[PDB]
Amino acid sequence: MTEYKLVVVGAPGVGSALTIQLIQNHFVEYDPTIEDSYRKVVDGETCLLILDTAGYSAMRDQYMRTGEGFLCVFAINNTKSFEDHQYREQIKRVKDSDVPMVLVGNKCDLAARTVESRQAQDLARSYGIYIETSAKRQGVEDAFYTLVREIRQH
Amino acid sequence: MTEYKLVVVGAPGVGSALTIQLIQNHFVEYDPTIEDSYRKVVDGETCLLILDTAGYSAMRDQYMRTGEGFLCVFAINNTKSFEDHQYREQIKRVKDSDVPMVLVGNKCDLAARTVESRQAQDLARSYGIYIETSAKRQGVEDAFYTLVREIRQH
Ligand SMILES: Nc1nc2c(ncn2[C@@H]2O[C@H](COP(=O)(O)OP(=O)(O)O)[C@@H](O)[C@H]2O)c(=O)[nH]1
Ligand SMILES: Nc1nc2c(ncn2[C@@H]2O[C@H](COP(=O)(O)OP(=O)(O)O)[C@@H](O)[C@H]2O)c(=O)[nH]1
Repeated sequence: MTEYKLVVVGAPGVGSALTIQLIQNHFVEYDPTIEDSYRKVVDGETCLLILDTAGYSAMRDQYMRTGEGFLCVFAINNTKSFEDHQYREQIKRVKDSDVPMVLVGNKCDLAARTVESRQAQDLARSYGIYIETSAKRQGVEDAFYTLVREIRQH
Repeated sequence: MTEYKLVVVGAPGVGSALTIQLIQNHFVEYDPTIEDSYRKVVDGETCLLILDTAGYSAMRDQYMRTGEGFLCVFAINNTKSFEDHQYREQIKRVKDSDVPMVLVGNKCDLAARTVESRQAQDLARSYGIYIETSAKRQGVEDAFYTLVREIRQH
């Protein structure tokens, strides 16, 4: 089985849940984490489709060394969320690789966006590798299937 | 209006129609083309969402010079379809750019695939930029939204 041990680390209070509209495949109360992993589909590829982790003194710098995709997420709206890049360098520090990523911005149903989409998009244009999403279903597969896309290219 | 004058050129008898499950937004008899264009949504971006063209002595090498995305398609199954690369160089010859592309393979509902997905995937791994799809709805937005993705990066 062609598999893919990815992960996402993330900013303080936004969403386990994008993939919750997906492994288990619904929208769920319950705060997450510990490192709640689980394995589980076919663009024609044979994969085992995510290891969730909290919204880290040691431990973050432990369980992360066995990842091939930390395309973090934040709410595309929250004012310490892309701002929390702040989670990019340390993945580039753990697996000393200047790495399998994408800018996912959560939540554009609830109105307020300080983070104008096209604002974190210039952040994408230095990086080269963005997204907007919500479990309560579109676009979430999209992006982690997009994940599936650059790591074959890796 | 941030727009995107893309296009797709293509192999001999496969599908106008991926986007037909989309502009007009359904699955349609009717052979295509002439250069049947039409303009027409929001990952949070403001675009004008495709110029169809036939399944070319001059003319192909005419209307193509005003394109920013020819992520051709073929059926991921048909034995003169990725084989028809054969449509890659001439886009790299028109806009002398060694360019905004992706390997889209159509049709994996009807069984037979000679083109094993993971076969044209090594074709993707030289290229760096694949897909599998069907109008009769999933994945087609996916990929041309994926189109929307690399050309901001361009
Ligand atoms: N409005 C909105 N709520 C969402 C969306 N996706 C998930 N949720 C909510 O996200 C919340 C909190 O985040 P959590 O799951 O604890 O993530 P973490 O702290 O970053 O690990 C829960 O209240 C969910 O009900 C979304 O797209 N939109
Ligand atoms: N089985 C199948 N038929 C499709 C799919 N998408 C489109 N069609 C069919 O594609 C056919 C022929 O292609 P056409 O639209 O003429 O494309 P072009 O010659 O390459 O410009 C029509 O018979 C459609 O009904 C698909 O995903 N699966």
